[PDB]
Amino acid sequence: KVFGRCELAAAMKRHGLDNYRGYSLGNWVCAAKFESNFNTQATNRNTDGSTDYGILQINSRWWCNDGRTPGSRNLCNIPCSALLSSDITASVNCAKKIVSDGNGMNAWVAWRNRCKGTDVQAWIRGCR
Ligand SMILES: [Cl-]
Ligand code: NA
Repeated sequence: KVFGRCELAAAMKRHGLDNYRGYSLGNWVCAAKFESNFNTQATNRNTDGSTDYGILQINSRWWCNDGRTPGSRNLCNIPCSALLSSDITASVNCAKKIVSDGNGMNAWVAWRNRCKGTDVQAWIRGCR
């Protein structure tokens, strides 16, 4: 599923992401823009052999099990494939755990380099 900008904002808000760990909805929509271009089916392999999965590109190195990342953990206790569903519930639940892990949204390198400190409210501008 390729979400619309305000469609995804509304889905994140309904799953309790807005203001979560103090990160406004625009921060989450911006992160998803640059991680997945709003595509729930996005996957990208990392140089170390782990893979990032879904709307928020959650890494198999720590958070989901894809069965092919040696030495990884599954701290969200989910198959990585469940992070590719059109329903974003699993991705939100796991992102809440990631963003609580200590470094906030800096866990998302694309958030740090492309959203952090910018006018993230623009990402939810015009959304109902
Ligand atoms: Cl923080
Ligand atoms: Na893993």
